[PDB]
Amino acid sequence: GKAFDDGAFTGIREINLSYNKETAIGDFQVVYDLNGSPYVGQNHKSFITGFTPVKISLDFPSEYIMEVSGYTGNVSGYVVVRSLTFKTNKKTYGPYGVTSGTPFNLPIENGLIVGFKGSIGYWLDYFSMYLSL
Amino acid sequence: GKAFDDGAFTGIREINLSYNKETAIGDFQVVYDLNGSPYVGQNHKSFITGFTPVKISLDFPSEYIMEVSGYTGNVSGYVVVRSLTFKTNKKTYGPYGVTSGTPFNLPIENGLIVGFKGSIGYWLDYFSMYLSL
Amino acid sequence: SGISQTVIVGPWGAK
Amino acid sequence: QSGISQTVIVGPWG
Repeated sequence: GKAFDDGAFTGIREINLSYNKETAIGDFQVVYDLNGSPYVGQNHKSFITGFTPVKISLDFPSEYIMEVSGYTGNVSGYVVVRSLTFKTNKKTYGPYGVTSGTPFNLPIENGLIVGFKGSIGYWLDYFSMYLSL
Repeated sequence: GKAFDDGAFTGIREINLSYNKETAIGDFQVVYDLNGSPYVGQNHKSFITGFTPVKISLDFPSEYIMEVSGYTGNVSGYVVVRSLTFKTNKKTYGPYGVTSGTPFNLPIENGLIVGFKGSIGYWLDYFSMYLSL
Repeated sequence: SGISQTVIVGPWGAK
Repeated sequence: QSGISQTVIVGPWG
């Protein structure tokens, strides 16, 4: 994969990812907030194409993510994030992708996702999240 | 079970828990750090006996937890925390309990777990972690 | 408020 | 101690 690191911001306005039912999560791009202004994140794209895009447009600032979850599993020899789900105080978005493999979830009692990092190759290999008050 | 919330502190010196190799996590108690003094957290006790105690004595401050992971799953028809694993920068302690049900893990790239809260009945029902830089 | 705040992740276990 | 500010980071998952 190519490693990426957005760094930390003020909050999240919008998530653009893509997925394929057959396989896994492909691309990932976040529109962050930065001191009350949108800041368009780097678009982190798969080595391959053919994915179905989605846009998760949050009602910022009153809408925020409370839990990220998904599944990891093996696609054509690659251990990757095969689906993602984003739960806010308002709604659930997803699951996007194949919901088979090993589960993971990050639930949040207090604080905000302010940043994403990871690695994307043919699919999303892994990711981490920056957390702040 | 009975809710506890130890609050937030400066770091962790020692974890004292009990577990049964056929059921779940039982007792849970933590010696935190608080500005350089040991802070003896209250002993959060299971309603029942028959568990095996373990003392996780960390070499604070050079040694600290990097990942908490474990499994949640059914025991006598409650969803409980069935096993825990504490991996520090120096070694792995656990798994303690039964490694069955739904995996979960909280890896940490940056920051420190500084506090625990949750709920213990016959077993550890659920828990959360306070994080700080 | 004068109460200090901390990031909390969780809970894991019973809903 | 550097001029770069820091943040809590959890992960990775994958």
